[PDB]
Amino acid sequence: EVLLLPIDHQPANVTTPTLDFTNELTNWRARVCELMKNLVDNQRYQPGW
Amino acid sequence: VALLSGKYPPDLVTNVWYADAIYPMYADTEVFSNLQRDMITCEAVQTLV
Amino acid sequence: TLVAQISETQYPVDRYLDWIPSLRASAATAATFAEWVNTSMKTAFDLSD
Repeated sequence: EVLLLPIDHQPANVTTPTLDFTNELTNWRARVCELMKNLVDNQRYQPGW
Repeated sequence: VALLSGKYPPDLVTNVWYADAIYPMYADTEVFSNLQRDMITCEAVQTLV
Repeated sequence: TLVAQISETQYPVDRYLDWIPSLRASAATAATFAEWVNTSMKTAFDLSD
């Protein structure tokens, strides 16, 4: 009587804020973007620019 | 791209939308025919052995 | 002030129109409503930019 899923699920509600970091997928996007800042913040890894 | 650009219709009601989707879908259902076919398949293999 | 009457915000405000029925509003609904407010004020004060 079960159907497995590869992600987490929650009850349906259309009044959910867009920037809700409780959401796993939204949180994933924020974490990746934050890392890319640290990579290009001090120009340590980008000579020749 | 699909993960970064998605939007609902500005006037959406879940009850209305899914009522109009299930009815055409369930009208042409074939589970009842499929159940009868499954009986024959199991009945046949036991005859073979 | 107007958006807070159809959604939930962080600003204190009084509500005088709740007996009038309304739908559950998503981000798409709020964006569409705000466009009409923006257009109305532009016409009133004769602005094109």
